[PDB]
Amino acid sequence: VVIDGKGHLVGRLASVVAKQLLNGQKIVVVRAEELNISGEFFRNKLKYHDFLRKATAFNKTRGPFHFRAPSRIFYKALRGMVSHKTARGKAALERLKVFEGIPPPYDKKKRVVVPQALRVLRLKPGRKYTTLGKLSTSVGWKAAAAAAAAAAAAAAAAAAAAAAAAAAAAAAAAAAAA
Amino acid sequence: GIREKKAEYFAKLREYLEEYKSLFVVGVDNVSSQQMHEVRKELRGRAVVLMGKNTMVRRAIRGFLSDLPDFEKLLPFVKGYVGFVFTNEPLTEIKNVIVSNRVAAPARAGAVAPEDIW
Amino acid sequence: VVRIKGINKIPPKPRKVLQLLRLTRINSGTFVKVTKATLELLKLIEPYVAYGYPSYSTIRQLVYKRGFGKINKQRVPLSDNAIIEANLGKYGILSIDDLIHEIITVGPHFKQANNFLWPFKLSNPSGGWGVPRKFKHFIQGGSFGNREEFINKLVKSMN
Amino acid sequence: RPARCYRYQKNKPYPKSRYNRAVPDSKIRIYDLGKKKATVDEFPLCVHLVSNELEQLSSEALEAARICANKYMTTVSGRDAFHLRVRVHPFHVLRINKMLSCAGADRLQQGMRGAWGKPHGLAARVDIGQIIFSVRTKDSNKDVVVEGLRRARYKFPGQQKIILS
Amino acid sequence: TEQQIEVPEGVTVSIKSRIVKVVGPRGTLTKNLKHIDVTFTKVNNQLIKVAVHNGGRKHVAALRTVKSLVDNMITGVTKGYKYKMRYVYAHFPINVNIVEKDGAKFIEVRNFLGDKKIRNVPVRDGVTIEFSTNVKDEIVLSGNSVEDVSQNAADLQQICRVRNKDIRKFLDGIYVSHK
RNA sequence: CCAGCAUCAGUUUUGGUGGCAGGAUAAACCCAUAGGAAUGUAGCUUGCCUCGGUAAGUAUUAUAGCCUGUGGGAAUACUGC
RNA sequence: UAGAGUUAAGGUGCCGGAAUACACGCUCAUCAACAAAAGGUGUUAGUUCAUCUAGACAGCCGGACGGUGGCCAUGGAAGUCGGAAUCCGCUAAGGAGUGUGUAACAACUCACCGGCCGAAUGAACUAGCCCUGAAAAUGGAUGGCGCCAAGCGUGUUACCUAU
RNA sequence: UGGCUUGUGGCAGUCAAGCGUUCAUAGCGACAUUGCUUUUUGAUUCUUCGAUGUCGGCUCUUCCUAUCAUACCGAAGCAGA
Repeated sequence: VVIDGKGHLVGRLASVVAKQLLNGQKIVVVRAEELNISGEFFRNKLKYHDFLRKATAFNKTRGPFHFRAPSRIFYKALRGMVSHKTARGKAALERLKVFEGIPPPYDKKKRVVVPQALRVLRLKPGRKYTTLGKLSTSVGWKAAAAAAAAAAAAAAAAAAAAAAAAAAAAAAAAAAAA
Repeated sequence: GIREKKAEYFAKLREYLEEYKSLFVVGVDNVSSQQMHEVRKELRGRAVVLMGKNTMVRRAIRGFLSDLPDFEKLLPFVKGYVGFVFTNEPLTEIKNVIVSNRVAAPARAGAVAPEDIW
Repeated sequence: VVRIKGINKIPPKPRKVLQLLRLTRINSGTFVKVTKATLELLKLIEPYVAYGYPSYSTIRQLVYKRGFGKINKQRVPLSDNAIIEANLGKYGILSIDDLIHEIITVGPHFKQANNFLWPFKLSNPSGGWGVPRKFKHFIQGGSFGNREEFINKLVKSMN
Repeated sequence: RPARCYRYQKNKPYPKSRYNRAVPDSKIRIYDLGKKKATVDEFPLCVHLVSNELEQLSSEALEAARICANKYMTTVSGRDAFHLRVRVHPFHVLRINKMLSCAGADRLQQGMRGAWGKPHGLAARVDIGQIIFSVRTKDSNKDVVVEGLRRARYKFPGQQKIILS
Repeated sequence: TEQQIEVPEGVTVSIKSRIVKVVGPRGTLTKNLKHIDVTFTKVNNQLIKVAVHNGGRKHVAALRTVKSLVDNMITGVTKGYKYKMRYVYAHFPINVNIVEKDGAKFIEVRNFLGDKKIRNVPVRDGVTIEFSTNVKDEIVLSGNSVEDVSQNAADLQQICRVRNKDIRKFLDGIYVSHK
């Protein structure tokens, strides 16, 4: 089942995705960088899972491999839920691939239709909190056009809907004018 | 700031002012040391030339009522650094010695037995 | 009286007073005496065996499905006729309502003399134990002590 | 052994004049201080530094608190309006083990066998309710020992509860 | 609570989400203004009104300040503030060029302490920095804003703070005179 | 041949839903009438200061607390159907 | 020795089955995840009392008086060293003094107190959430994903639960 | 030998009266203690006899900073220095 990882928290999306992947259902998450992890920029700085001290230079020869990009976070994160250990686990992992950007131009389950939780309201809650598409910058994340442009790609998808789309709309409108 | 002080304060000024007749508000419009006591020594007997917080004596002149009226029209005289002079040493003798010293920074005016003088 | 705590973990101070109950595993419960004797029993083994004040209907369903003998497997199930009359006969208690108004009132007989077992095997309470179990006795909200009103539907599950 | 390690007591009592093959010397200089005279005479006010705990206040720290407060209370006067006491004594002789060592030693010195804590120190017991530093001090104006009970409980193990007596 | 702020004849206030504008003859200034809950988008003709339901210590802070800065923005765009500093020097003649001709959105301080070098900082928005009459010690800022105006006090002070030699003895330093 | 599991028709045991009732009791989802204590809102009038409001009267516009007297309501812990 | 009937000890955001539930609440720091002496304008509640239209309190603004250098430690002591008397003055305020300053004079500021203003402010006492005190070497290293409620108390409800 | 405690003790916070020209903390610190800690220096047979071979140095294969020196900052009872 195709969802969209856009404008809410990261963990309270990851959890919901795991129970859906469980059997073998082919859930792909689209966008990782427009999620939101919490923490400061002080404690959540030095020991953080991009490049600063820990999880980039975090390897041996026969040993780990992490990331320094806001795209690769959600991919690594959902081995860290559904492990490679069990047979269904490694099978369920392959049912998920995460994408940067929004390559589908169409509107699937995205903003209005999504599961519960997700879109937390910060009022009395929340002074400090990060964003994955801020945190990964001076970590080796460049090349914004390449990844950031993806937004530009998602735009052309919208465009395809808005067409023909625009046509059936103009019609639908004339229908009610009547 | 205790009200047992302040209650007998405004009450005492009433008793002194019922005993006397005339009033005259003093104009303390910037002084200099020795010129304060040079006012005081020309009076001496029973006058009223100390100081004392204005909000308390504002209540005294308002809550006067010896006959029927209080000290009417007195408030446009008394605002800012200001004073009074009354009680029983003779009337004109008290009145002119304020404006003996205070000709440099002069004094104001006030109702004398209350006929309004300005 | 009932039984709450298990067979294991009993020092020789509880072990003496558990003896003439003749009671093996959990839930199973005998019909004890009441005079002065009941105090010292439910002083020592108060946090082992709990009690309460049941009604007439509470110990009515109990001697029906859990209707034992000592010797011989039961042919006719435990009605009024299955006690006194029927084919052979037991002692000479009439109905189950005469059997409840025997024991709860004064108790002129014990259940071995009526030709049943010494304890009766019961059930676990439907509706559960939970928080009123081990944690404390009656005044807080516990299984132990005198459960007056609460022992009604409790034992109309353990029947 | 700091006084962190002179806190509690599995050291059980042992304190008589008959049955003792001689105690060591103590630090303790003086008991009542400031006033000798006035206990409750000049002083209807007191603070007791009442123990929460059942500790041994060792004779090391016992002199320490008392001598800090001795030197302090000279500025106000060397006989000012306080009455800082010492109460409960080192009656008990504090038994402390070592020189010890099992094998590979001079004569062998054991530890386990040779369980006798060979008498080294001295300690008082200052159990629940009890105090050493009772400070009968004056009614109006100069009360000085509320301050001087920070300086009392510092040179004392444990968390004593300050009670007005 | 809620408060009221008016607007005079030749000024136009217009808040539009958190984005505020105050209009005057010097310039038109933008900042943002919106905390938790508090809606300052309530334009009742002349009266722009801040209003919130809740209270609390840190919460009451953003009730007053959003009221204050619209009164301070009207004084800025109409009259213009004057924030006050002075160039001080010990021996060596501290030399300054201003944001005119040479300075294309920058000011400069050269011969600070004993510089053969130069310590340079840009300037902020549309601040008309009035350095000197003929010659003066005082530099005095003025502009269309409130914030951006005295930000050219910050610019100028920090870039040549007396760091590498002591402030105590060596009196080359552009210190603040008063707010 | 024991356990899982078996056509097709009728019935027990145990618990609940839903409808209804007895023990025993009357608060209520919300129930009358008379006299006395109380004091809220709308509207009007009058007084005083000020451009914004406030005080007093208002049983004589409309409505109430809490007690006393009289009269009338009243499905349920437990237990069974 | 086996399938049902009922539930303990204990769990339900997710790896991995079950509430992204319900009601009320301090707090949102990722608190949750050790630590004392000793300490704090985060932030909330209760009780008692100084204080209040008899003008609370703050800021801003003044009077800094005559006797007079009161007296006396002392080489000198000066309000301004130590110690006692404890006022007069002008009776709407200035004490025989809140703080600074020079050996000290020389110099300066003010509670006490004055003048604008006009409503609830402040000491204690008790309780809770926070907050300060706390350093070590292989790759997260006080959870994998991470959570600001998917934390926790109090009150309640539903689902899961030993031959 | 490894484990455990920190005995024997190291370090810091620090009670802060003293004493340095006046002057609790420029500095010096009576009297000592609380937390941390594992370095002076060892208490203990917990875990080990079909191996538990030593010291100073050469050579080459890590990580941390209880910090000597290099970047950046502030203060003194320090005249620039």
